[PDB]
Amino acid sequence: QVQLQQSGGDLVKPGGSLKLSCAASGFSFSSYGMSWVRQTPDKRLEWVASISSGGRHTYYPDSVKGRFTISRDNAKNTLYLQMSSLKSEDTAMYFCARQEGDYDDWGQGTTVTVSSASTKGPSVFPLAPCSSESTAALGCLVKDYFPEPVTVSWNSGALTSGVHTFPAVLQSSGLYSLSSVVTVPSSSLGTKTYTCNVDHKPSNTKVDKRVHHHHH
Amino acid sequence: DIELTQSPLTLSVIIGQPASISCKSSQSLLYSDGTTYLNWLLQRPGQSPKRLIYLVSKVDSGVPDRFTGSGSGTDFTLKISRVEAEDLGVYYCWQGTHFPFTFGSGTKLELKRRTVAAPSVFIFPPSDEQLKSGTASVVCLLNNFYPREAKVQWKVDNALQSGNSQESVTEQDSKDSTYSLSSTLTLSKADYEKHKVYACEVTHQGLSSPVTKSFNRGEC
Repeated sequence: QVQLQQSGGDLVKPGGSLKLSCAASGFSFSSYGMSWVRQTPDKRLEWVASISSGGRHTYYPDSVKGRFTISRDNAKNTLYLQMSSLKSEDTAMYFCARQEGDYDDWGQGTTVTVSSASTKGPSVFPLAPCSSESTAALGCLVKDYFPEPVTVSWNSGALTSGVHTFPAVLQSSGLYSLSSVVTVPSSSLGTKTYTCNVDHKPSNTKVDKRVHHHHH
Repeated sequence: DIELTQSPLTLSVIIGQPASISCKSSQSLLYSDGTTYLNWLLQRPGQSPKRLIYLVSKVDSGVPDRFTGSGSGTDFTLKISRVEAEDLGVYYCWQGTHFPFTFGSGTKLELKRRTVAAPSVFIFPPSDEQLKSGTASVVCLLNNFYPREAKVQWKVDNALQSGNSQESVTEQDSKDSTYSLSSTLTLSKADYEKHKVYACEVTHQGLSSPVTKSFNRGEC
């Protein structure tokens, strides 16, 4: 199973530097060119860098030339992107991809946010109604974090049906907030428990919150 | 640089109907080697891009025959004979032949339903944990509705609220082509304790009349 596991998202000041890593497994790493592709906040895709299988040839668009360096460790099966003199335009989700140009496999992505603001970890709050009785709803409010992203799962990934995790909103404070909810038949409330798993890697925050069926 | 332009930018298709996505290149993209190198990506919501077609017409293994790629010269086309649930997401074309490698801006495919789906409406009071920190967030949830257009109005003691709430909408659900929406009303704890009735009023084509969900801060 081809696998490209990338480093966590991170905040960098303008002009700052950062090194991203992508650990590959499940294929002959030393036989493939590798690439970095980024997705900007407007969801456009932009090629960032490519490297030949052995590392002799590196390729860059003019927008990053002299600032970014792509490298690879064929013993560790790891791909790197050293970023420097970072600009606000560099804010994006950076994907590690197999092949130089014909991207057959993609990593999960690393969010890089270039800004002067400081990191803030989220507060996680339960969402539960005060009380049709067919469907019931429980949730988690993930409030006031920076930068993006947070990831949310339920019951350590065992629960996927009925889960709605909303896109984050930017509050007037400059902090992000997001909610995730589960909608279940009311009969399920009797015997099942519902726990939201929240991860904010930029602040090293991991929280599991069991949400109770009634408000206190 | 080779510019790739896609059309349409937003694609709404009734389930089962064909759909076509166009990708136009500023220059031709036939190199030497007599090879294509125009590719198509699908990015499903919250997922990594997955290649569907890497040349003009070569379909990646595991992709149904409904997806076909065609074209040559400056204009390229991706066709889905029958649009199914798993086809929703953003489609990108790109060329990996010549530096710099370039992508199209992306085409969002959304599913169109023949019948409406009404939202299930829930309201959530602020948690005691949050109230201790000096803020109160009230959440209104509209679950599994269609069309996307919906009006959410917050009322606090019958006063219409403006400027103190934010909405988020999930991407279209694969299973039934419905949306879900979250609206969060954010108040200070001091302000929250000064009022009694918190209500979310929803207008939607799936509702015969506007539905109001409410709670009383004390009576909970």
